[PDB]
Amino acid sequence: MIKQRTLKNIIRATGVGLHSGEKVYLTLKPAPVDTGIVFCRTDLDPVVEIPARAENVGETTMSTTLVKGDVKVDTVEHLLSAMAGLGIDNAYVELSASEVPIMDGSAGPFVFLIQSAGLQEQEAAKKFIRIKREVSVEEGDKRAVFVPFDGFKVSFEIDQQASVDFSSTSFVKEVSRARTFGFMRDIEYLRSQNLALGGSVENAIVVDENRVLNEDGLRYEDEFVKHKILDAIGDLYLLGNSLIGEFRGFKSGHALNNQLLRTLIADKDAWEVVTFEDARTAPISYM
Ligand SMILES: O=C(CC[C@H](NC(=O)c1ccc(C#Cc2ccccc2)cc1)C(=O)NO)NCCCO
Ligand SMILES: [Zn+2]
Ligand SMILES: [Zn+2]
Repeated sequence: MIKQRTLKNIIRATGVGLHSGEKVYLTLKPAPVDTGIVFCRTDLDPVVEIPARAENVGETTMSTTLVKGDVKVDTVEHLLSAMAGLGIDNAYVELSASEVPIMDGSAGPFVFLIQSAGLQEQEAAKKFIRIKREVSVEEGDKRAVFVPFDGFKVSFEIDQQASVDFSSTSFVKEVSRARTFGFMRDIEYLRSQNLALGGSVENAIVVDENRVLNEDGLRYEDEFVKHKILDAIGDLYLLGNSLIGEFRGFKSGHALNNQLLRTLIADKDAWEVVTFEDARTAPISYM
């Protein structure tokens, strides 16, 4: 069957939060069947543990932020995108500060870390959620939609357009390395308000409103929209189970992505859990 997956070994990384500029240790730990992804702030006294699910998303300014009371874990989207990408169902993530490290601005480092810990298949069927009926949410000129589709595909447009199928196209090769990005004008403002403190050309693409300022250039011709697809995959993983359907994003950010998840969850007629006792017949394959 398509089994649930966790990490083989504990693995650690160090980095800096994009927004906070704070040094943070990130420890990924194997977890048992039906755990999901749980975060653990190990700097707080007492430690605060926060499941990576839709209901725990509290703020959605420039990143997905998990909250419990007055305690936050923000910028979970790139790490969760890596998890989704490698099909990791269960893991503990222990963090020494409020923000996940930015690493190189992409999911690449996290993908490589997860693989370096080794994957461990677990003897329990992996539960997917099938989209049975179209579900969409909008607000102004933003739109977020799930459409039925026997597989998993993402199409996204921003202010430009990319479509990726995760049967034909490798998350690792074509999406994982896409770095976050910002406009100088924006970056200047955020720095003035004590934000983006961990930002640099080493973990973010910088453009004015003309050209890429990074000396070494782009990793993909359409890196910007590819990164937005990466973010949506991460935000969609807060569902807590892998999706069988097509997601269409039109200028959709963290807030509207979480709103789509909430609507889908509450609209039970639109979805159903399914497992695959035969990996050959399954619409989604992992490594
Ligand atoms: O939609 C987006 C991108 C999606 C977003 N990234 C961000 O917010 C984001 C914010 C700030 C930075 C920076 C910086 C820096 C670079 C060099 C020196 C000093 C500082 C990079 C990314 C993200 O990755 N969300 O998950 N708009 C660009 C935001 C600003 O125009
Ligand atoms: Zn964002
Ligand atoms: Zn991002």
